[PDB]
Amino acid sequence: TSILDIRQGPKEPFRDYVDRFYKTLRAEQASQEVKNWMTETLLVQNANPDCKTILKALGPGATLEEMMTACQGV
Amino acid sequence: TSILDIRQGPKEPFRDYVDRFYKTLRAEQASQEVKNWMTETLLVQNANPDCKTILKALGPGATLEEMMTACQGV
Amino acid sequence: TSILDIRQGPKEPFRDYVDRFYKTLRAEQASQEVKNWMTETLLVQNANPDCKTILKALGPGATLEEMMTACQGV
Amino acid sequence: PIVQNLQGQMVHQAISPRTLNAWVKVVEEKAFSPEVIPMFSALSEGATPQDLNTMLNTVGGHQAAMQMLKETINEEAAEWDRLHPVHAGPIAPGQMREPRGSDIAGTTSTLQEQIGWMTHNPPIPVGEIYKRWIILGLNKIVRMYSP
Amino acid sequence: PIVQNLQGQMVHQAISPRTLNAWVKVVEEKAFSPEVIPMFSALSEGATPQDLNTMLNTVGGHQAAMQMLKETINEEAAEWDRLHPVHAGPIAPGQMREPRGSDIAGTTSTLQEQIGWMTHNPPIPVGEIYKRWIILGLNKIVRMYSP
Amino acid sequence: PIVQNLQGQMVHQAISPRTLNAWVKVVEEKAFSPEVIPMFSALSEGATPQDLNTMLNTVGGHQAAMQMLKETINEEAAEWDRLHPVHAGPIAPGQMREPRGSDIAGTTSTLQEQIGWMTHNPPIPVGEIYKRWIILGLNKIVRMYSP
Repeated sequence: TSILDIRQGPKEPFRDYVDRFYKTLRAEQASQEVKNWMTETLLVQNANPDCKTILKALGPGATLEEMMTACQGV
Repeated sequence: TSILDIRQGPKEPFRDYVDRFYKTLRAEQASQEVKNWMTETLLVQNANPDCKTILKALGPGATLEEMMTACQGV
Repeated sequence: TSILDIRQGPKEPFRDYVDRFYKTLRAEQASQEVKNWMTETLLVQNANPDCKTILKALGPGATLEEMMTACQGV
Repeated sequence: PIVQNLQGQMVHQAISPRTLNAWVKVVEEKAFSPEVIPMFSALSEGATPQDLNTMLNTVGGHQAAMQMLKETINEEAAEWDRLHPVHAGPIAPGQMREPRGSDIAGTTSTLQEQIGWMTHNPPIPVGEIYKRWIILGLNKIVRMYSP
Repeated sequence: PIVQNLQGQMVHQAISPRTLNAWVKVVEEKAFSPEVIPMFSALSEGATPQDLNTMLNTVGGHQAAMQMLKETINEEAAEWDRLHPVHAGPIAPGQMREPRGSDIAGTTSTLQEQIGWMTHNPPIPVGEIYKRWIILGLNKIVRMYSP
Repeated sequence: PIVQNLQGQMVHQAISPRTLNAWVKVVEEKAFSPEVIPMFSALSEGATPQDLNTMLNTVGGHQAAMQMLKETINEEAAEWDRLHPVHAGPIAPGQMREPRGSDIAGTTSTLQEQIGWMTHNPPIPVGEIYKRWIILGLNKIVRMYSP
């Protein structure tokens, strides 16, 4: 399965999705800079509308514990 | 789960509740003095009315074997 | 469970009862002299009428193999 | 633990994983049963305070009991400090310091310090003092957890 | 790990498969539970950075946590470099170089280099510095993964 | 593998059955998963080419992958021979011969020859060259076997 095919379900907790992401990211072998680009970009983009909304409110500069606690009720 | 969310059921033995308390207390990292405050306070407060009644009769100065044997029939 | 609460059933073999007794006696921490007193006293006292009758016929001075073989058919 | 080497000196060696796991498995299987105390005693042969906190801290489950024990260990430690007052004047350069309840509990002492006390001549049996507190606290538990 | 040989010197020896598997099994069974930290600590006794990356890299599952830890290890490493600046002028022929955050993380250093620092006199405890970062990052995880 | 003996020399010792079986079990359980590569790397510590063919030859199943790897090992070996030409004139009596791709793959060399190269001064890391080919070929597999 390709990294672009990794997406969050409509009922799937973000948490279970983030695990899937760094597992697939774990099978990507690209430069770190590209993998940083993938992190800030693709993760949010394939996140579900309800959490996506939430993550837009965190702004930039956000870290994984704060994202992970931010989308917990969703 | 937060330590404030730890409470005793209406049919739950105190014993099973006290185990839950020092497990969650085991995941709190606060100063010992604060954790002493939590011990004497929160434990009794979220204890059920029937045992709560019992524990009020033990008075202060009470230790865990005496609390644990005190609420056994409840 | 307390040692006073250890008693022989009406259909329970003595043997299964004597095992229960020295298990609970195993969780008593009292002086040896007191535990000797418990041995000669409480064991027979909470023994069932049919075996109790049998044990009264062994008299005093009796040892465990002779008690255990004495109440075998009961 | 502190064990004797082939050369004929007492040196520290680490405790083994299948020893660790055997401690875990005992607790899993026999919980508060009395056989736990001789068992403990055998597996604590030549053990440090540090290793004894490791064994207590690595428990999962039975947290009411684990707290009762802790509180017994501190009571027994408070009692050590009471019974044995600190000694007269400053500590000698030629000597090493007397332990407190918390050094016996392993808390305020370092490993090298725990090895100093035990290996030195006369040796002081800080393991065996903690061991009695553990066994005493084990009796408390056993007696309570009888049904 | 780096262990003491019978001869009385510190030499490197490899970690054992049933030690490896015991690390695996702990993670399988107790996931983020607190008992994992003393457990880790015992199994990390005398361990290298290199062995510590081996243990972290051999995890399967819990990849959100594994990424959070990585990022904590790099933050703590960035902080090592900040707090301890590089030293004045060129490196002496008679001496060996001071570590950076990435040498502590094992990344920029080789094994023989990791053995130089630890075995040399004075020794520097690059294991124990990484160990705190691991334990600190373990607290972060434990606190988050509480429900 | 080639290990250091107590006397302070490098000697060959055989690999252990529960090491062998642990290699088998990893492959059984985690197939093409990435954790296989650090795992491999740990269990290949101090290993010979001969031991590395033993490990590859003892696989059952996943024969399409095993063939892809073989063919990668030969490609990487062909590349070794290309990049490193044979040296000028006859081999010296005082010296031992330079390896080819097939000596690195273990095929044309004997064990005593594999021990000569590694134990000699300077030593040549023919394990680590094969190891990269294995890891490289492991990446090929992992990338393909991603779904």
